[PDB]
Amino acid sequence: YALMVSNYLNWMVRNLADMEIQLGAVKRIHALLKTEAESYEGLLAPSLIPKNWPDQGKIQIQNLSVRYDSSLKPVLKHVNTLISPGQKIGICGRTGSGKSSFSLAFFRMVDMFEGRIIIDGIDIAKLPLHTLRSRLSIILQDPVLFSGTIRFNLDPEKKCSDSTLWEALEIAQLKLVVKALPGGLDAIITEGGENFSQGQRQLFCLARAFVRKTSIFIMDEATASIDMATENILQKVVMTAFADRTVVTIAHRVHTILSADLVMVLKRGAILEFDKPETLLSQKDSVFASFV
Amino acid sequence: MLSRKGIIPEEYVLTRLAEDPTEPRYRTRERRARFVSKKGNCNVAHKNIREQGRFLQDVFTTLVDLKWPHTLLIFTMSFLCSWLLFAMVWWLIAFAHGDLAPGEGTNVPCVTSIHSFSSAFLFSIEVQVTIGFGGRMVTEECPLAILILIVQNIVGLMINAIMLGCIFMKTAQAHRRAETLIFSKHAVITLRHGRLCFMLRVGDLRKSMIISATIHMQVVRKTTSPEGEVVPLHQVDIPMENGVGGNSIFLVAPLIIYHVIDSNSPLYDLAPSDLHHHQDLEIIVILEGVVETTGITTQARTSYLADEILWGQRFVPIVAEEDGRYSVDYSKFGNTVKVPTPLCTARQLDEDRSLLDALT
Amino acid sequence: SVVRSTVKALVSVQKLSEFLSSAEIREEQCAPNFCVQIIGGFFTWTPDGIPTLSNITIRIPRGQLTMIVGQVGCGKSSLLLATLGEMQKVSGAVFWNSNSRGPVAYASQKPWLLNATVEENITFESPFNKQRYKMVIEACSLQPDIDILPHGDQTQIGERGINLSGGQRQRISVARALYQQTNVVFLDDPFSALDVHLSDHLMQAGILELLRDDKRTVVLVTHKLQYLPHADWIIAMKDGTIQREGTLKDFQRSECQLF
Amino acid sequence: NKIMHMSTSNLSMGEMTAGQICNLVAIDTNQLMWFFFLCPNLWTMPVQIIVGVILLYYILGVSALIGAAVIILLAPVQYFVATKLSQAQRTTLEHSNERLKQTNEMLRGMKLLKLYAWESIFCSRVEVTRRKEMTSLRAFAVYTSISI
Amino acid sequence: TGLKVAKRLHRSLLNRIILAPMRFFETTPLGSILNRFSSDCNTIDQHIPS
Ligand SMILES: CCCCCCCCCCCCCCCCCC(=O)OC[C@H](COP(=O)(O)OC[C@H](N)C(=O)O)OC(=O)CCCCCCCCCCCCCCCCC
Ligand SMILES: CCCCCCCCCCCCCCCCCC(=O)OC[C@H](COP(=O)(O)OC[C@H](N)C(=O)O)OC(=O)CCCCCCCCCCCCCCCCC
Ligand SMILES: Nc1ncnc2c1ncn2[C@@H]1O[C@H](COP(=O)(O)OP(=O)(O)OP(=O)(O)O)[C@@H](O)[C@H]1O
Ligand SMILES: Nc1ncnc2c1ncn2[C@@H]1O[C@H](COP(=O)(O)OP(=O)(O)OP(=O)(O)O)[C@@H](O)[C@H]1O
Repeated sequence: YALMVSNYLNWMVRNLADMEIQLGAVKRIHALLKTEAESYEGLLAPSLIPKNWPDQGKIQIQNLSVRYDSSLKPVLKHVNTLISPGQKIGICGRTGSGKSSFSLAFFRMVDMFEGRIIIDGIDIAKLPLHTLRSRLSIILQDPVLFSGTIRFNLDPEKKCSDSTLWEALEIAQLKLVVKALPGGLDAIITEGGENFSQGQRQLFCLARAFVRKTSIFIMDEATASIDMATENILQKVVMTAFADRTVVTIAHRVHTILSADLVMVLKRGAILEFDKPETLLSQKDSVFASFV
Repeated sequence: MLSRKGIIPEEYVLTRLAEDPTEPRYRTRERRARFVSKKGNCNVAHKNIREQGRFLQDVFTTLVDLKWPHTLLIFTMSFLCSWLLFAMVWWLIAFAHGDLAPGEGTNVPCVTSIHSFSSAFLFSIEVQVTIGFGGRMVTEECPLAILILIVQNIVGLMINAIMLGCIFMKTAQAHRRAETLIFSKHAVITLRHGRLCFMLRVGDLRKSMIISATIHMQVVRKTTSPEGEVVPLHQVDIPMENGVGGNSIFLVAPLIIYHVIDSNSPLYDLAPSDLHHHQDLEIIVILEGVVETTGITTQARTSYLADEILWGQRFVPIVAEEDGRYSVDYSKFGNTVKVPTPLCTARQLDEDRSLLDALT
Repeated sequence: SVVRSTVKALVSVQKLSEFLSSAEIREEQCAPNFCVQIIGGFFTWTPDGIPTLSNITIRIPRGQLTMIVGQVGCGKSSLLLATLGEMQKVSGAVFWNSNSRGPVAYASQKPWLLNATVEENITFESPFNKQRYKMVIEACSLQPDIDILPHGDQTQIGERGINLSGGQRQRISVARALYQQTNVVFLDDPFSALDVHLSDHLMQAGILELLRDDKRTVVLVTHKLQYLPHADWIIAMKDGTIQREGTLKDFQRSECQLF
Repeated sequence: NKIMHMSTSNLSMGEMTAGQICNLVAIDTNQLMWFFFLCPNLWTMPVQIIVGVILLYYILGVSALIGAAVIILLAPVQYFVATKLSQAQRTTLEHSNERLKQTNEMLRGMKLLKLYAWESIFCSRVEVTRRKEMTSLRAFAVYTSISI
Repeated sequence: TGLKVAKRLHRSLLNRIILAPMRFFETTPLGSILNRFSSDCNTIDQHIPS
C-alpha cells in the first residue's frame, strides 16, 4: 500500500484541480440562474375586467414617462397624445424619443414607466403580459426569421387550422414563392429566409394580425425595400384602419407618414409635435425639412 | 487508472465571444521604482551578468562584506577545518608508525602520549593555536613528524595572519557611521534672495566630525535628445550654490543645502501643477567625507521623488543661542512652514523678471 | 486507448497528406513595364485545360484610372484576381512592374472582416495615423454606424464578435483598402452591394485627392450608372474577352455598350 | 505555410471550406500531438507486460498466469466499450451541435420573438431537441459507467 | 446522478433565460450567456460525472 500512495496523492491533487475548474462553470451557470427577474402574472382578475381583445386603443396617457434605469435619463417626458381610433396614425417621429416611448406604453416591456400607461382604455398592468402582447400586431426593421415549416411559422402558437395561411403568402406579397416552394403551405423555409425577400416577415405579421384579431398595429422603419412594399403596407393599413380601426406607424422617412390620417413627431426626450390632421404637417415645414 | 483518462482527444467545440473577464488588473498598484532608497541601499537589480569569477576572486573583499554572524561562522570553520585535518594527519602518522598500540616494548613513540584519535585532535589544537601543553611532545624519531610540524605551524600562522587582516578591515568598517548622517525626509522648493532654489537640510548626530565633506547632487530623468536619443535614466549633475562653487562643506550644525535654479539647470522648467506622484523625476544627494577616527571614506545616499517635494515651504530655524553655547533642537529638523510663493515655473519667473525689471 | 490514439493518428496523417498535396497557387511557374500588361492572357482555373478567361490584350502603365464594367458574370472578378497572379496561366505574356512586385491593394465582392478591433480592421496591421484615418472613415460614412455601436471603434467587428449586416460590411471593407496608402488599388464592386450615391461619391472624392496625388491607379470595377462613362480610361469585357481599353468614342461607334 | 501557397479554385477551395481546415488544425493536430505523447507507451508497455508476466509466473506459479490471462482476455471487451463510447459520444456531440445552433438562432432575435410572443414555441422546440440529445447522452452515460 | 443533474439544470436554465426581460438581452454582451449555455453545459454534461 505504501507503493500505491505515491500516485494516489498525485491523482487526488490533479482531480481536485479539475473539479475546481469544472465547478467554476457550474457557478457561472447558477449565477445566470440567479437572475430572478421578468415577473409574468396579472395583479388583477383578467377574465373580464380588462379588455378581452383591444379594439380602439384609446390612449388616455396619464403622464406616462419611461426610463429603463429610472436614474440615468428618461426616454419619455409626459408623452400625452391621444390615439386616433377609426383611422390610421402615421407618426414619423425621431427615433431618439418616440420609438422608446411608444414601445414601453404599448408592450409594457420597459416596466419602469413613471405613472401609468394604458392601451385599449384599461390599464396594461392589469393583464397577463403574454396575453397582453398576444392580441396585438407589430413589425420590425431588421429581418429575423428562423428555419421551419411556413404553416408552422405563421401561426405556431395557436396551431391554427385555417388554410388561408397560404393565401396570405400568395396574395399580400411574394406570390411567386408559392411556385418556388416545392411543399407549398407546409414547405420549410430555407436557412431562415435566405433569398426570399426583405419582407417575408411582413406577410407573416399580416397573417398573425388577421388571425389573432390584432386590431392595433405597430410599424417600424424600413432600412431598404422597394417602394411597392410601402404601397402594400399602406393598403394593409387602410384595411386595418377601416375594419380594425387602428394602425400606428413609426419611422423617419417623413413622406411615408405624410399620406396618413394623423401624424406625430418627437424630439430630444419626448414628443415635440402632435396633430390630428396631416395638414399641419405640411404647414409646419419642420417635418419635411428634416426629410428633405 | 484513477486519473480521468479516456477517449477524448478531439476537443472540437465552438465558444462564443468572451470579453471583460473579472481579474485583478484594473489598476497598477506598484508605484515608480526608487532609484536609491532613503537609507542608501540603491534599489537597482543587476541582471544577465556574465559571471567570470570576479566576485569570487577577491575573497578578502568578499569576507569584509559578510555580516558578523557569517564572518564568525567562516572564522570558526576555517580554524576548525585546519585543526581537524591536521588531527587526522597526526593520528595517521602515529598509527602508521605503530606507536599507537600500547605496550612495554622496544618501540619509542614519535609523538608521545598519542593513544586515541581524541589525543591526536587535542595535540592538533595545541600545535596550531600554540597552546603547547607539552604532554604530547614531538620526538626525534620520525623526521616526517618534524616536516608536518613545520607545515602545520606555517599554515596556522598564515590563517591567523589572514583572519587578523580581515578583522582589522572589518573593525575599521564605517558603514555603521554613515547611517548616523541625517537628511530631511522631504525637501522643498522656495525662493531665496529673489531666485528660486531647491532647498534641503542635512545634519550630523554624533560628535565625531566627518572630515572633507562633499555634497554632490544628481537629477534622474529619462531623456529624449533633439537628436532622438533614448536614455532611460540620465544623471545630470547639480551645483550647491556654495560661496566658492566647490562641493566642500563643513557640517556641525544641520546646514541648509539649496540648488540655485539658474539658466543652466535641469529643474528650470518645473511647475507645481506637474509635481504629482507619477512624475518621472528624482533628486539624489551624495554626502561623502572621511571619518576622523577610522580614516575610512563614507557615503550617505538619499533620494527625493516627485511626491516627496514640498513646493513653496521653508525649513523651520533650528539653532538657538542658549546660555553656555548654541543649541540644536532636532525635534524641528524636518518641520516645514508654508511661505508666500508664486506658482509660476522658473522660466515663467525669469520672463516676469525680464519684463518687470526693464521698466524703461 | 494507446492503440486507438495510434489509429486516430494514422487517420489524421492520411487527411494531412491528402491536404498537403492539394492544388497550389504556385502552379504554372507562379513561384520560382506597364502594370496591367497582358498580351494574350490565356488564363485558367482548372489546372489542366478548361479555361474560363482568355484573349486578354490590355496594356496599361501607371496613372491610368480604368473602371472595368460589363455584364453579370462576364470576367469582372476573374480578371481582377488574375491581375494579382492567382489565376492559372497557359499561353499569355504578362510583365507586372512598378516604379519584383508591390503592395497591390485589392478587395472582393465578398466582405472579409477580421475578428479584431474596428480601428484595427481598418488599418490592417499598418502604422496608425489619425490624419488619413479620419478622412477615410468620413468618406466611408462609417461614423454614423459608429454612433450606435457601444464601443464604436473597439467592438469585435465581424464573426466571433459583433454580428452586422451587409451594408456596414461594405463600408468597412472599402475603408480598409483606402487607408493602406498604396500606389495601386483594385476595388471590386463597392457599389453593387451598397448603392447610395452620396456616400459612394464622398469616398470617390476622397480617393480623387489622394490617389491622383500619388498618381495611383483605382480600378473601380462596378456597374454604377453615374460613372459608367468616365473622363478617365475605361475597359469593358464580355464572355471572357475584352474589346478595347481606351476612349469612349469607340464605344459610341459600337452602338451596343452605351447606357 | 501551405495555406499561403494554396489556390482558391472553386473545384478545390469550394470543397475544403474554412470550417473543414479549422477542424484539421484543431482535431488532427491535437490527436497527432497526443500520439507523440503516448509514443513511448507502445515501445514500453509491451516490455512492461512481458516482464510482468514472466516474473509473475516465477513468484506464484500457474494460477497467477490464469488470473493475468483473465485481464488479457477482458481487454477485447473493454476495447469495444471504449470504441462504442467514442462512437456514441460523437453522435451525441453532433446532435448537441444541432441543438446549440437552434438556441443561437433563438437567442439572436429575442426582441422579434417576445414582441411577437414567440417565446413559448421556441422554448418547447428546444426542450424536444434536448430530449433527443438526452436519450443519446443516456447511452453515453451507460457506456462510461461500464468503463468505470 | 450526473445525467439527472444535467437534465434538470438544463431545463431550469432554458426556463430562466426564456423568461427574462428583453432589455437584459440587449444590454448583456450575449457572449457570456452563449458561453455559459454552450461550453459550460458541455463540461457539466460529459466531464463532471466521470
Ligand atoms: C580550493 C583550493 C584551490 C587550490 C588547490 C591547490 C593549488 C596550488 C596552486 C599552486 C600554484 C600552481 C598553479 C596555480 C593555480 C592558481 C589557482 C588560483 O589562483 O586560484 C585560487 C583562487 C582564485 O584565484 P584566481 O582568481 O584563479 O587567480 C588569478 C588567476 N591566476 C587568473 O587567471 O587571473 O584563490 C581564491 O579565491 C582563494 C583560494 C584559497 C584556498 C584555501 C582553501 C582553504 C584551506 C584551509 C585548510 C588548509 C589545508 C592545509 C593542508 C596541508 C597538508 C600538508
Ligand atoms: C537579515 C539576516 C538574514 C540571515 C543572515 C544571518 C543569519 C543570522 C541569524 C540572526 C541571529 C544572529 C544572532 C547571533 C548572536 C551571536 C553573534 C553576535 O553576538 O554577534 C552579532 C553582532 C552583529 O550583528 P549584526 O546586526 O549582524 O551587525 C550589524 C552590522 N550592520 C552587520 O550586520 O555587520 O556581532 C557583533 O557586533 C560583533 C561582535 C563579535 C564578538 C564575538 C565574539 C565571540 C563570537 C563567537 C565565537 C564562538 C563560536 C563557537 C562555535 C563552536 C563550533 C564548534
Ligand atoms: N554581462 C557581462 N558581464 C560581465 N562583463 C561583461 C558583460 N558584458 C560585457 N562585459 C565586459 O565588457 C567588455 C566588452 O563588452 P561587450 O559585450 O561589448 O564585448 P565582448 O564581445 O564581450 O568583448 P571581449 O571580446 O573583449 O570579451 C569586456 O570587458 C567584457 O568582459
Ligand atoms: N472564383 C472563381 N473561380 C473560377 N472561375 C470563376 C470564379 N468566379 C467566376 N468564375 C467563372 O468566370 C465567369 C465570369 O465570372 P466573373 O469574374 O465575371 O464574375 P463576377 O464579377 O463575380 O460576377 P457578378 O456579376 O455575378 O458579380 C463565371 O461565369 C464563371 O464561369
